Amino acid sequence: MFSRPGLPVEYLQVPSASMGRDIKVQFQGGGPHAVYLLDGLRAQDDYNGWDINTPAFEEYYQSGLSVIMPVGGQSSFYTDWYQPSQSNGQNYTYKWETFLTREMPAWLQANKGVSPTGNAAVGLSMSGGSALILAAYYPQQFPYAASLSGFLNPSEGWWPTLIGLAMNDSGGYNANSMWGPSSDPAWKRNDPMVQIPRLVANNTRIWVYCGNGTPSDLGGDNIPAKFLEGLTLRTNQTFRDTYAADGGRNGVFNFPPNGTHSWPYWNEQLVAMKADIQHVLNG
Ligand SMILES: CCCCCCCCS[C@@H]1O[C@H](CO)[C@@H](O)[C@H](O)[C@H]1O
Ligand SMILES: CCCCCCCCS[C@@H]1O[C@H](CO)[C@@H](O)[C@H](O)[C@H]1O
Repeated sequence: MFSRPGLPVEYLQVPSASMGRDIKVQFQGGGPHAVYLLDGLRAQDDYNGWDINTPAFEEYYQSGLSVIMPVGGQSSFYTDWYQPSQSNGQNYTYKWETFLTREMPAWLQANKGVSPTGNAAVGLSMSGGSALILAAYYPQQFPYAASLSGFLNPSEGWWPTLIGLAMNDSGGYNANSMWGPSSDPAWKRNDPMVQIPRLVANNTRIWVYCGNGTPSDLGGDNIPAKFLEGLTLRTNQTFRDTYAADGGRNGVFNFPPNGTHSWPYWNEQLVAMKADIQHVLNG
């Protein structure tokens, strides 16, 4: 969308006792509360997708909010896996939920003064659901969560199968090593749709977005991007319906007649939610 720098962006090495390795984290200070920008399915080990494809850091510079971009975790869904991925030779078990909710916040608090509470989890595609799940089980840390083109009903119908195929295509990861067979309780535990009651109880402020598959001049005009957005939109519409039916009253639902499963649109939403996050996290 556009690079950015001249800005105070740091590259940190945060030890993960649970994963037995150091996790690289891109960071821009600016306030005690932060926006956790989670990556997509094809998360790389060099830079977080938001920095690679958008002016995210530049857009939140001097916003009164710090920006945290963890790096890595391809096809991890930012969850704690049952075991190492039985397929691509992963020699350790992904424990990203533990990292994001315990190890990383403790590190940032001790060394930089970033508050472990009152933050926002923002995810897209793969991590859209993850952000909502984090808010569902860790309300103190995440009173705010945004899901951009997320897959909000992972345990339903063919989603477990499709997620498995996508994970295999992205680094050869195995969904079975993550949450087990589709019949395993882990699938429902991490299903935003199923956890709506928790988001209601917590009074989580949620920002849910999803395009309809029709590209605009912003780009992302390709079959995969168009089909994926159109498909998951159905899940997002049902999430919205269920949220309301369950008593939900603190959400923003953006379902415009455009947008594909691509970065330009996720960046547009990141900008649009800035004021919303500022007012919710900084009163
Ligand atoms: C059942 C859910 C299947 C999801 C499959 C999504 C395939 C890629 S999507 C999306 O493509 C971008 C490049 O276009 C990447 O940068 C993002 O990381 C990635 O998330
Ligand atoms: C060409 C026909 C393509 C049909 C694609 C269906 C994809 C199913 S998604 C599924 O759709 C339901 C519709 O009711 C929602 O309730 C669910 O939450 C959502 O996950």
